[PDB]
Amino acid sequence: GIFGAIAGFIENGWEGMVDGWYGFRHQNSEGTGQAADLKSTQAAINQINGKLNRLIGKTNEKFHQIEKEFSEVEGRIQDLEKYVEDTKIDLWSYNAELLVALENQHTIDLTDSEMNKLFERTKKQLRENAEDMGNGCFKIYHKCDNACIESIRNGTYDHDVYRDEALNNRFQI
Amino acid sequence: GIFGAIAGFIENGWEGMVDGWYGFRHQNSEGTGQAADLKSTQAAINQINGKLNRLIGKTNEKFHQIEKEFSEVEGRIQDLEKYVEDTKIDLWSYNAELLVALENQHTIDLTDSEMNKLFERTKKQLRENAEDMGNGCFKIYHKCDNACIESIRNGTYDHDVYRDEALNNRFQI
Amino acid sequence: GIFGAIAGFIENGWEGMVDGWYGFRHQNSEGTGQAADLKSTQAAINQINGKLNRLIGKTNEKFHQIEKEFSEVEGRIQDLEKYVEDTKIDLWSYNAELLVALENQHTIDLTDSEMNKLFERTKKQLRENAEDMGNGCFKIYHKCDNACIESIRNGTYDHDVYRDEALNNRFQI
Amino acid sequence: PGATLCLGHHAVPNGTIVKTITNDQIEVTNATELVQSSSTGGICDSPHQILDGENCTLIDALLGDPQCDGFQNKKWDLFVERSKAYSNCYPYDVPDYASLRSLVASSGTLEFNNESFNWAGVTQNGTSSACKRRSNKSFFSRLNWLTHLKYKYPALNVTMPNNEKFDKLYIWGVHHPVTDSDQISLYAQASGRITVSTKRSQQTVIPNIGFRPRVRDISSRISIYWTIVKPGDILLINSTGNLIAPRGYFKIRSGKSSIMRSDAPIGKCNSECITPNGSIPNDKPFQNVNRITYGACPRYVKQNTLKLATGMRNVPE
Amino acid sequence: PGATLCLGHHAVPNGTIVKTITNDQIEVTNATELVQSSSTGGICDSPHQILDGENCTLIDALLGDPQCDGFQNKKWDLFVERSKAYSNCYPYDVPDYASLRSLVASSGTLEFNNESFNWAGVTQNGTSSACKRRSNKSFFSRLNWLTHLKYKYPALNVTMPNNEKFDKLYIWGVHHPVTDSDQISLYAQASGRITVSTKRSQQTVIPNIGFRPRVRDISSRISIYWTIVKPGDILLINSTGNLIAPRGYFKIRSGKSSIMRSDAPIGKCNSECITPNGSIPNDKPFQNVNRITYGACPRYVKQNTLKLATGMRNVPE
Amino acid sequence: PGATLCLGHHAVPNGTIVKTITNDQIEVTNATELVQSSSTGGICDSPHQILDGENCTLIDALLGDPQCDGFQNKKWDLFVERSKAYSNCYPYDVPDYASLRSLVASSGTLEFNNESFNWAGVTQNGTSSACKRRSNKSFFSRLNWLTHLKYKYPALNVTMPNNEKFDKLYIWGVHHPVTDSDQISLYAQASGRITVSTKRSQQTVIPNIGFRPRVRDISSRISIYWTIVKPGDILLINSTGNLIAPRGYFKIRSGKSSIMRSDAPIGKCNSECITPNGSIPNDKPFQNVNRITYGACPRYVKQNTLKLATGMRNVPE
Ligand SMILES: *[C@@H]1O[C@H](CO)[C@@H](O[C@@H]2O[C@H](CO)[C@@H](O[C@@H]3O[C@H](CO[C@H]4O[C@H](CO)[C@@H](O)[C@H](O)[C@@H]4O)[C@@H](O)[C@H](O[C@H]4O[C@H](CO)[C@@H](O)[C@H](O)[C@@H]4O)[C@@H]3O)[C@H](O)[C@H]2NC(C)=O)[C@H](O)[C@H]1NC(C)=O
Ligand SMILES: *[C@@H]1O[C@H](CO)[C@@H](O[C@@H]2O[C@H](CO)[C@@H](O[C@@H]3O[C@H](CO[C@H]4O[C@H](CO)[C@@H](O)[C@H](O)[C@@H]4O)[C@@H](O)[C@H](O[C@H]4O[C@H](CO)[C@@H](O)[C@H](O)[C@@H]4O)[C@@H]3O)[C@H](O)[C@H]2NC(C)=O)[C@H](O)[C@H]1NC(C)=O
Ligand SMILES: *[C@@H]1O[C@H](CO)[C@@H](O[C@@H]2O[C@H](CO)[C@@H](O[C@@H]3O[C@H](CO[C@H]4O[C@H](CO)[C@@H](O)[C@H](O)[C@@H]4O)[C@@H](O)[C@H](O[C@H]4O[C@H](CO)[C@@H](O)[C@H](O)[C@@H]4O)[C@@H]3O)[C@H](O)[C@H]2NC(C)=O)[C@H](O)[C@H]1NC(C)=O
Ligand SMILES: CC(=O)N[C@@H]1[C@@H](O)[C@H](O[C@@H]2O[C@H](CO[C@]3(C(=O)O)C[C@H](O)[C@@H](NC(C)=O)[C@H]([C@H](O)[C@H](O)CO)O3)[C@H](O)[C@H](O)[C@H]2O)[C@@H](CO)O[C@H]1O
Ligand SMILES: CC(=O)N[C@@H]1[C@@H](O)[C@H](O[C@@H]2O[C@H](CO[C@]3(C(=O)O)C[C@H](O)[C@@H](NC(C)=O)[C@H]([C@H](O)[C@H](O)CO)O3)[C@H](O)[C@H](O)[C@H]2O)[C@@H](CO)O[C@H]1O
Ligand SMILES: CC(=O)N[C@@H]1[C@@H](O)[C@H](O[C@@H]2O[C@H](CO[C@]3(C(=O)O)C[C@H](O)[C@@H](NC(C)=O)[C@H]([C@H](O)[C@H](O)CO)O3)[C@H](O)[C@H](O)[C@H]2O)[C@@H](CO)O[C@H]1O
Ligand SMILES: *[C@@H]1O[C@H](CO)[C@@H](O[C@@H]2O[C@H](CO)[C@@H](O[C@@H]3O[C@H](CO)[C@@H](O)[C@H](O)[C@@H]3O)[C@H](O)[C@H]2NC(C)=O)[C@H](O)[C@H]1NC(C)=O
Ligand SMILES: *[C@@H]1O[C@H](CO)[C@@H](O[C@@H]2O[C@H](CO)[C@@H](O[C@@H]3O[C@H](CO)[C@@H](O)[C@H](O)[C@@H]3O)[C@H](O)[C@H]2NC(C)=O)[C@H](O)[C@H]1NC(C)=O
Ligand SMILES: *[C@@H]1O[C@H](CO)[C@@H](O[C@@H]2O[C@H](CO)[C@@H](O[C@@H]3O[C@H](CO)[C@@H](O)[C@H](O)[C@@H]3O)[C@H](O)[C@H]2NC(C)=O)[C@H](O)[C@H]1NC(C)=O
Ligand SMILES: *[C@@H]1O[C@H](CO)[C@@H](O[C@@H]2O[C@H](CO)[C@@H](O[C@@H]3O[C@H](CO)[C@@H](O)[C@H](O)[C@@H]3O)[C@H](O)[C@H]2NC(C)=O)[C@H](O)[C@H]1NC(C)=O
Ligand SMILES: *[C@@H]1O[C@H](CO)[C@@H](O[C@@H]2O[C@H](CO)[C@@H](O[C@@H]3O[C@H](CO)[C@@H](O)[C@H](O)[C@@H]3O)[C@H](O)[C@H]2NC(C)=O)[C@H](O)[C@H]1NC(C)=O
Ligand SMILES: *[C@@H]1O[C@H](CO)[C@@H](O[C@@H]2O[C@H](CO)[C@@H](O[C@@H]3O[C@H](CO)[C@@H](O)[C@H](O)[C@@H]3O)[C@H](O)[C@H]2NC(C)=O)[C@H](O)[C@H]1NC(C)=O
Ligand SMILES: *[C@@H]1O[C@H](CO)[C@@H](O)[C@H](O)[C@H]1NC(C)=O
Repeated sequence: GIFGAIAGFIENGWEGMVDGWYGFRHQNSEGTGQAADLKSTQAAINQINGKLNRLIGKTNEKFHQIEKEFSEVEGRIQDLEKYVEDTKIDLWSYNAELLVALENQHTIDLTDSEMNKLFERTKKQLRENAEDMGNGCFKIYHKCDNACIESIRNGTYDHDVYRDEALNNRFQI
Repeated sequence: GIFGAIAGFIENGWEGMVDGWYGFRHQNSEGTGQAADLKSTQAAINQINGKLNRLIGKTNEKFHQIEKEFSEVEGRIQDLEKYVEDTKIDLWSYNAELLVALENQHTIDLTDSEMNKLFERTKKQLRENAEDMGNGCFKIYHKCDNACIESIRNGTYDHDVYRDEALNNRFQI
Repeated sequence: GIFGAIAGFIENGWEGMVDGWYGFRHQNSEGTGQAADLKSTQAAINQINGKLNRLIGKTNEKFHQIEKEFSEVEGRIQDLEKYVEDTKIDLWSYNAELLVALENQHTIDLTDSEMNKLFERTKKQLRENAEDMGNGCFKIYHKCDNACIESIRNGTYDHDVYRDEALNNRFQI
Repeated sequence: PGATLCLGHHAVPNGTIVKTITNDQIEVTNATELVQSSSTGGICDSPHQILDGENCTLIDALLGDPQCDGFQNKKWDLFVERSKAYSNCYPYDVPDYASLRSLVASSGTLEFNNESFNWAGVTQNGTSSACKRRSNKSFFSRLNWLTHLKYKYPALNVTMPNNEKFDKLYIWGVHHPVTDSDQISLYAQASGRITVSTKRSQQTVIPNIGFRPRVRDISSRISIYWTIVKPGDILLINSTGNLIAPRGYFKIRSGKSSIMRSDAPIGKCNSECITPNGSIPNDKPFQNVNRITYGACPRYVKQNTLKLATGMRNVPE
Repeated sequence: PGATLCLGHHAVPNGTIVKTITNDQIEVTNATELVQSSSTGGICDSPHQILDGENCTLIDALLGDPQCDGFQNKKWDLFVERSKAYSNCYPYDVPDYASLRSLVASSGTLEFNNESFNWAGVTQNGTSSACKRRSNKSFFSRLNWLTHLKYKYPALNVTMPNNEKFDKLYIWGVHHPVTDSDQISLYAQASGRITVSTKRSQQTVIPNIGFRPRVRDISSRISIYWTIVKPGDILLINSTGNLIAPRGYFKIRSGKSSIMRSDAPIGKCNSECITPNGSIPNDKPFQNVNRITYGACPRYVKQNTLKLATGMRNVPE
Repeated sequence: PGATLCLGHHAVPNGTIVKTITNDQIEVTNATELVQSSSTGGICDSPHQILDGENCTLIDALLGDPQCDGFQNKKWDLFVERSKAYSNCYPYDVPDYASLRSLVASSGTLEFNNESFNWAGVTQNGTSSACKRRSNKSFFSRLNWLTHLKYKYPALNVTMPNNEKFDKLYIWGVHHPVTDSDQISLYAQASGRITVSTKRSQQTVIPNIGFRPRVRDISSRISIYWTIVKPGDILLINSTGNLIAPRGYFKIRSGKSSIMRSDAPIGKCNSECITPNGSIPNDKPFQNVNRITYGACPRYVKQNTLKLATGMRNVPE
């Protein structure tokens, strides 16, 4: 949420996008389409897998320790054994709580970041040939067929090819 | 500070804005005005209240524990009681220190974020009818009376109404 | 990485920039040049020095404690002494691990932020006289000699001086 | 002409300095304190059941020192022990004093039930001028000083079964006389020996004849011991002299009870968190009043202030 | 006409609620559980060497109670003590029981080596009806109840050097007879005294004649002691009665061994982490099954669930 | 034609790998080490007052073993005990040795004040061939071995008031003779008994006659005890034999003193943080040299390196 794309200027997600986490929907004179963006998808997944690699399958071996349940009343020594254990558990419980809150905040932010970065990369690529409609969509001011749309999605779009056409359409009266 | 609006491209805050945390000042041919933006204000407040809900009124009950002051010298057992307590206090003191440093960093950043998001939302809304002066102000290139300014503030501004007028003014010689 | 400039839209760093952390390279009709930006450089350094001031030269004095090595087998009391110490060391080892992971994530992000802020400040300054090529470079659409380039670098560039020239070049056919 | 529209944010003339990851001093518009650093100076009598020890340590209230009769059978959440408390009975010690004090404190009750021990062949109810009630010679209320009957002290071999559903706590003692002639005057034989046992435990204590420094004109001592007896078990006391006998048992409970050393006055007020300095508010997560706490309390830390920002960076005009 | 190109992100119909710094409930596309909250209910017999105590406490297996002969010389990573375990030999206590139990548990072996002590002038191998094997009178296998030989018990002054490269653990005891006539019937003199020493340590124990409650028809007791003897040191036992003698020594090792109280069945399966509830998977960093653990285990926490987001905020259509 | 203006950042040919939340290996331009992993190998003699025990344990320096006379009345911040240290006096033990060692270590002083105890009717200053000074028979300097005078040992009943403003630490002992004839040769009566008391505490110790393994040709032992006497209290020693008497008291102070086991040489240098391995720099927040520390030290952690990034991501050309 800190970048403002996911749950922000992007109104909602796409339940019908099942082959990636981020991507493109278009409309042009040949129809409509959806395609996943691999780079941004993999960037988010890789970061989340980084967190998982630090947290899953990483346990600590412990063997003989102290007793933690007692059948008889004893006083001072047992009071100390119980307090050491209660102290330890509360500190670990705090660590676990904070870890998940912090990590989750950061996951939401980094995924928002990856959406924003994809948006910015597309905005710059389009140069003077499109305008940001404010909702994650660009109005493209030239004929942009299926191959043209794919050139944007794959980073080969040459803005100079279409610039005269686009400027004429944008700055008309 | 990580977004660069508050204490960044926004030169300073407004001491005379007392009904919100973020908002708008304008000048047009009918005068000048200030108005709070509720959405951004409430977004920041809600997040900060989220932090407070986790930290205030949430104490842990403890009852019988260990002794922590001693009237006589005893050696080994007392050394252990004292070390357990000193250990515990230092760990909690560290947790408290880090908690406040981290939370404060994040509060400053999230409030900067909310300022930035409001700026970006206004920038996109204005389309080709205004230019960013670099200090959080837009020069609007058309007559924009009080109702026009309110349409921007309330999200009903129709850029197409003013676009011919604005382009003529922007791209004049 | 969360802003997307460093290791993102900026393809790589400059090994030949040794008098600052961020800056400018240009080409114009008098040649090419590089200059450090002091403000952004100092902003990043100051933040990192802030972290160092909290971590370096800040130790805790401790004196008489508990024994931590034992020449004889004893049972219950020694089990407790060993468990207290093992507990303490594991908690501190966790704190150290998390501290460095969190701090490093944040350092990478804040340095990316400072790069992004410099980019944004330059983008706004150029107004309608330049276009973002998508790789941290601006194409400036007017003659911009060495003094002109320095005016951009030092914040004195007056976009209005060059605007007619630039618009003519940008919106040509 | 057109218009100008500026985006911005508020500021205040009076901001507050906080610490961050990158700066030890940055001004924000508002902040809140996370460390409780003050107390009311009094211990609120609500909502925990407070028992003010006044002149009595818990152990003196247990044994039944003459200043402590008002404590019989009382319960507490928190027993408050005062620094002025002193003993006014026969001079005694408790090996492991700290453990007995702790286990009674944690049990939270002085509920006592008398039992009919058959002390066949001895004189009961011995008293001393070192332990007066109303200027009469007296003794600890919960203990029974046994002595010879017509210059005989026949061996004691006495049983008390626990046919209850709860545990019993027995307090008993050994008398260490000052001299060999005192040993004979009291017990009619040159030494004693005491063995107190159950099916699963045993304690034997040997009296040790000799001078200790006079305390309330007494150079002998009593040493106090205790024994817990489970349901279905049996207390067996076997002795030939020097037994300071139990009169019955204390109930032993489990729960949230404790003990605290404090000289803070008790007040009529309501506060969840108690420290030796007095009750403290518990809205904040941390406190630096005292490491010693009872109840729903903030966690003790070394810092005397920790300010949490509750607003943006303050950038005044 | 032109085209429209929209940037966006996925969503799912079925998201998962997680906690963050700023919100206790926010829906993300996916999450994973970090707290292990269930067990299989059984202790897997692999990969740790498990020793089920069955009817035997570790200490009864050590001393050689008649239900425990199958345990001789066995080793373990984890000794599992069952709540139903009970003693079926002469009634005994162990001052410091918890420490002896702990040090044997941690050593992880019952390896025992017999030694030829010269008990000159006494009767060896005493037995009792309270400690039967196959309806015969018997005794603890690792202990040797010495008594008079032809109404004499000459003083014992017996040496055993440790000429090994490892430490020796000796278990021995004192017999507390019920009566003075029992003392004489067994040992032929009115008291005993036992001093067990090395070059660097000494223990003396006094028998204490008296009645304790009958357990398996016995009102006397045995009290158990132990002594560790280093390489180059020498065990010296000096006694005039009441010695329950060692038959040799236990090996004392160091390593990863422990003991756990549990009634969970042992199963044929493989799991690294053991709790009293049974083995638990150890993929997750935290667990709320039991504070008591052995092996590579998640860390015990109070929370019963902690969901780590593994996807973006879920913003359904 | 126009111009091009590119924004960018530096890089280095030689970056450093660090760990983050999302990646275990990412290269940054620069980093700094947070774990101190090396020592100088020597203990710096500044700025803490170091006392090298050399051949003496603290307890031998306390009692006054003949190798330790140079230690009289010395103070320390850190007493350094060497693994080669050995005793060269009468064979002794200290029940609770660890506590006496600890409390003297923490006090930080061997300041001793002689007092004039009236040992009426006995022979003072007993010595032994097991505790030589300059080939003469001698004894612990701070203790006084009392024996019969003309075959009588009249009962001792001796008082020493504490009229100081500070606490007194008294060290005393009991002699356990090898045999009954040795008991009589030394003390002129078949047993001893020692009761040492104050107004608030008492200890009685029984000598235990018997053989222990010969150490420096001695099969008897001395057992060492201690007693703290508060201002306004009184030490009372009452005994009929076997007393190893105090010659006076030690001052007991409180402060920052401790003890450390180490074989590291002492050097002429200045370092705040001491470990058994030697002094270590204390610039870094963490260290992995030793869990045992004294002074202003980094915190012990398990990691041997933790690199803090001090620059941006390194993205080479
Ligand atoms: C700077 O930032 C802080 C933190 O956000 C603000 O402090 C909060 O201010 C609000 C408004 O005054 C407080 O709300 C009030 O809380 C009262 C109870 O508070 C006590 O108990 C809590 C713990 O439970 C403590 O944290 C706190 O310190 C107090 O001891 C309520 O009784 C109040 O009720 C009033 O309004 C309601 C409206 O429905 C009515 O029902 C009542 O009749 C009554 O009139 C109220 O809800 C809040 O407690 C404060 N939080 C903290 C942590 O202090 C500062 O206001 C802000 N400063 C500036 C200048 O902006
Ligand atoms: C929501 O997010 C989570 C976390 O990213 C996803 O969970 C992961 O899902 C993948 C794919 O199913 C899992 O990968 C598989 O792991 C198996 C082993 O897992 C066990 O052990 C680990 C600890 O070591 C535990 O964390 C885990 O819970 C299990 O108990 C492998 O055996 C699998 O192997 C299969 O594929 C490989 C491909 O090479 C083959 O070699 C095998 O033959 C086999 O077919 C596989 O690698 C991963 O374990 C899951 N992680 C966690 C933490 O649970 C969810 O999938 C995701 N949900 C949605 C809807 O997106
Ligand atoms: C990679 O990043 C690190 C961290 O920012 C840089 O390391 C710092 O480098 C500077 C410049 O050399 C160091 O500044 C110098 O510190 C000296 C004292 O340092 C010792 O003590 C501290 C603890 O107090 C330790 O952390 C440290 O390791 C040392 O043991 C001063 O004595 C120096 O003084 C010099 O300059 C001043 C200028 O006024 C003069 O007064 C003096 O005469 C003298 O000439 C100096 O201030 C700093 O200590 C380093 N920090 C750390 C943590 O190591 C690396 O330089 C950087 N590497 C690259 C390639 O950029
Ligand atoms: C049994 C008896 O009467 N013994 C006499 C000694 O007590 C007495 O010594 C003097 O005792 C003085 C105080 O006496 C009491 C007491 O504590 O108040 C009197 C009590 O009745 C007695 N209690 C019982 C149950 O018998 C009690 C007890 O003997 C002692 O406390 C045990 O130590 O003593 C006071 O302490 C004097 O300083 C002391 O000399 C001597 C001399 O008169 O005669 C004994 O017969
Ligand atoms: C030495 C001897 O034989 N003493 C006789 C007493 O034991 C006996 O008291 C009765 O003892 C009964 C059980 O007897 C044993 C036992 O525990 O099984 C018999 C054992 O052989 C004997 N062991 C040894 C090594 O001598 C053992 C031992 O004496 C006691 O356990 C020590 O306390 O006793 C049972 O407990 C009866 O309830 C009890 O009366 C008396 C009376 O017959 O005569 C003694 O000679
Ligand atoms: C009192 C006395 O002289 N007793 C004689 C025994 O000591 C002696 O046993 C032999 O003692 C040998 C060493 O003797 C000393 C010593 O430790 O150096 C001599 C000391 O003067 C004496 N100290 C005092 C204060 O009287 C000391 C003491 O008796 C013992 O240490 C107590 O255990 O003994 C050495 O240990 C021989 O191995 C041992 O046989 C016997 C036999 O000669 O005669 C006793 O009169
Ligand atoms: C063994 O040593 C102790 C300690 O020195 C002796 O105790 C002392 O005994 C005297 C004589 O009874 C006590 O004096 C009394 O003082 C009280 C209080 O003022 C007074 O009321 C009496 O009339 C008497 O004067 C003295 O208090 C006491 N001192 C201590 C410290 O307890 C004991 O007498 C010695 N025993 C033998 C047999 O010598
Ligand atoms: C444990 O309780 C038993 C049972 O009462 C005690 O044993 C008994 O002790 C008495 C007194 O010591 C014995 O009576 C005496 O006998 C001798 C010898 O004939 C005689 O000289 C005395 O005048 C007196 O009559 C009695 O025999 C004895 N009973 C048994 C069955 O052994 C024992 O003393 C108690 N132990 C303790 C530590 O208190
Ligand atoms: C000292 O007190 C103890 C405890 O009261 C006495 O122990 C009790 O002694 C009687 C008589 O031998 C025991 O009775 C026996 O019960 C068994 C089991 O049913 C039975 O097989 C025998 O025929 C006999 O009836 C009783 O169990 C025992 N009680 C306890 C709790 O141990 C002891 O006799 C007393 N000593 C003297 C000298 O009076
Ligand atoms: C420690 O071991 C020694 C060595 O055996 C024991 O000393 C010896 O004890 C016996 C029995 O008490 C003594 O014999 C007796 O002598 C008296 C007096 O002449 C006589 O009445 C008896 O009939 C018997 O003969 C022997 O003298 C004695 N030896 C020495 C060298 O002192 C000692 O008892 C053992 N200590 C313990 C606590 O077991
Ligand atoms: C009770 O048992 C102990 C231990 O077996 C006996 O102690 C041993 O006594 C002998 C005879 O005095 C000691 O021999 C001496 O060795 C020294 C050192 O080389 C030598 O200088 C003497 O001339 C003599 O040969 C032996 O060291 C000692 N052993 C131990 C382990 O302390 C003790 O004698 C026995 N007591 C009785 C009454 O039998
Ligand atoms: C505690 O200190 C007192 C005071 O000195 C000691 O009491 C005294 O002990 C002596 C020796 O045991 C007694 O003298 C003896 O009396 C008997 C019987 O008449 C006689 O056979 C002996 O020859 C000798 O004269 C003295 O009576 C006694 N005084 C008092 C007031 O009881 C006591 O021994 C000391 N306790 C300890 C544990 O050292
Ligand atoms: C927005 O502002 C305009 C101008 O005053 C007003 O006419 C309109 O009603 C407002 N719309 C909303 C939805 O508030």
